[PDB]
Amino acid sequence: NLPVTVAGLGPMGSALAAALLDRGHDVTVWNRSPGKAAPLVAKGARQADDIVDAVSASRLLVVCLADYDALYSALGPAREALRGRVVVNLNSGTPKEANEALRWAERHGTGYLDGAIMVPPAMVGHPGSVFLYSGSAEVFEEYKETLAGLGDPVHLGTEAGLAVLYNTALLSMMYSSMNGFLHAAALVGSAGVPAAEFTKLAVDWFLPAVIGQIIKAEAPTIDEGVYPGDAGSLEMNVTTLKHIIGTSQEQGVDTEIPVRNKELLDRAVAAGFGESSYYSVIELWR
Amino acid sequence: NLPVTVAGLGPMGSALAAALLDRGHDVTVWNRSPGKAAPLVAKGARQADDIVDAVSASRLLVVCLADYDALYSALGPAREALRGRVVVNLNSGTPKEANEALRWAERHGTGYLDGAIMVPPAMVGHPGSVFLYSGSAEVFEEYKETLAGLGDPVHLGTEAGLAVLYNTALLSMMYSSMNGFLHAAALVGSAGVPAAEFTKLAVDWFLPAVIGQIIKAEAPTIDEGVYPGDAGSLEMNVTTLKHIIGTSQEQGVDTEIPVRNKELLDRAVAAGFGESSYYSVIELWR
Ligand SMILES: C[C@H]1NCCc2ccccc21
Ligand SMILES: C[C@H]1NCCc2ccccc21
Ligand SMILES: [Ca+2]
Ligand SMILES: [Ca+2]
Repeated sequence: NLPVTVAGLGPMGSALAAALLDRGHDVTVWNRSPGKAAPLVAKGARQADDIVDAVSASRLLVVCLADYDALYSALGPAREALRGRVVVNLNSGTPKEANEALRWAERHGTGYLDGAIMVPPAMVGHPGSVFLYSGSAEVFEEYKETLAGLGDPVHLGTEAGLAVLYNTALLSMMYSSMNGFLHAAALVGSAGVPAAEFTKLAVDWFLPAVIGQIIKAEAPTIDEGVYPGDAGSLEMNVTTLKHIIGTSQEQGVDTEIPVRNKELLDRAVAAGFGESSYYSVIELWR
Repeated sequence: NLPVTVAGLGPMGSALAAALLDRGHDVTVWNRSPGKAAPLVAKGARQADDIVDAVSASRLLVVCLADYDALYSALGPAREALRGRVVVNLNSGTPKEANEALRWAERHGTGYLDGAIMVPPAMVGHPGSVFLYSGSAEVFEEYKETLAGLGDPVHLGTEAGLAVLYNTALLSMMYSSMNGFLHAAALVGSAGVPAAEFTKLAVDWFLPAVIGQIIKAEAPTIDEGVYPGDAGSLEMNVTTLKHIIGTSQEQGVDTEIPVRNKELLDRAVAAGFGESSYYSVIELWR
């Protein structure tokens, strides 16, 4: 029974603590407010009312505070106790805040890893759960087996802000992809095709086999940064989008999604990228 | 040697004819303009200069005309010859144009299937190639084995415009998904992460395991059309997007993609959908 402390018992922190209890750890729990520990205590956790006692219980401190709270403030009273312990911070807001907390930790003689949880609380500890980490490689090596109880642990690198940045990036990709799916679903839905039908071709096939495979085939060319347009140019795609918009209007389906996508291309054609490949649109954003 | 005619020898039509030649068919080829047949004739094709002779050569007529041309016009001189033959049209512009051509075909005593080619010309006849079809089920059954030489054939239904509509829908989804990926790539790229590195997590894992699986899990709820927001509401996602925008600005990355995604949500919150789930945004578009 390897001791672990969880500081922060919102829905996410509580799921973390429950998962660690299920794996047989000696879990100490702390929260700014009383009343959130009882369900964890009923599962074998010990509540520590004072942060110093919670910090002192364990070398591994798993922190998941509310957004508006701050590690320096929650753990400030435990300054001295933090020396020689490790913070795994699972709720940094931004990359700069991760970097700030790493320096904070260093000043106290505390190891530091930042992590981003890629699943909802109910999925923590279950197959499918992935947690992205950044910061100390040594800390990661020390604790990866314990952290694998929470989700598949992936170390991105030493820069403290890489996990929050990846999370941010993947979510940005998710919002656009989901909108694209829903626009597509509205289009086939104008002909009576249910969304659950449409997913057989859109998700089981097109998403990985077409979108995903083209991204894989194109990514080294992106990194090269020339973007030749001989196999198909950015401006040719403005034509395809005009078509999509016209078909959408014939079907009585809203055109905001394809018109905004056409505007991203018009910006690029004004900047000089029309005869480059589609992927050159990324240069307006870097 | 099963005879097939290909009418239209642009890059796509030429790829179709080449694939059919590779499968051992007796291929007759026709094009409005001379000069595009020779590479196919060198592979075993017979050029027919007159459309009537091309139509009369085969029961199965695979049509892939230029966008600005029209089946009624290219095949008009072959009116009489078309009786008792079959048109597989692989280049309708819109769903209404597909439906028009089906009626056209019916008036002539000609079977009709509309198809949408989901791969580029170089991939026609190769593993990976998928062609979506709509129209006559009988025609499809008659010729699916021949059509499988071109790509995996999928019959969507009897309505003539379903394949063009699916194509339109899937492309709309592709443009948004690709933009999302490229915005994500720009975000991690601000920290020095190459796109080809980023795809290991973004495409091999996140795309299918997260985006795809959530769409599959959510699609029946979409079709139900209630969109309860108890597990997470649309307006909560406006918060996440504000976060993405703020992190993008801290990284020096353009915010157009997440700001436009936030605007789609603001439209929905103004229309009353804020406490519904994210997926309720589709109701503004249907
Ligand atoms: C599940 C929800 N939260 C994470 C990001 C996201 C993006 C698109 C649609 C829904 C959601
Ligand atoms: C490959 C190209 N043409 C088809 C649609 C599409 C959408 C996004 C990016 C590129 C392309
Ligand atoms: Ca409508
Ligand atoms: Ca920049």
